[PDB]
Amino acid sequence: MEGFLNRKHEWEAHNKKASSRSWHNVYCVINNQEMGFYKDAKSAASGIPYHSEVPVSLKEAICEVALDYKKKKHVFKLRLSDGNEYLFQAKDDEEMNTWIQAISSA
Repeated sequence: MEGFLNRKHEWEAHNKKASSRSWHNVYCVINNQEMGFYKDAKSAASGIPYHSEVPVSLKEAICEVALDYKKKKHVFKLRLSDGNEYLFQAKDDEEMNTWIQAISSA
């Protein structure tokens, strides 16, 4: 269960709603109550640190759907039980549903 996803940090740096609000295209790799953020399938395979926190916890993750987030259509609000809050944009409903279903299995 790996693939590319658009990631927007709602809260990621203590302050009210983070210091940045960028829409970063990252490669998400699902793991047992964890998720890895890499550059691509090759970066995830070799284990290259694409960011600071690469192996994030997906333990007791809460997920909500955002079918109309301004200019973004198939988006979902994913909040980890680690304080971290992110918005994930998929390419289609089938992908979004598969992502949420996989995350819900953690």
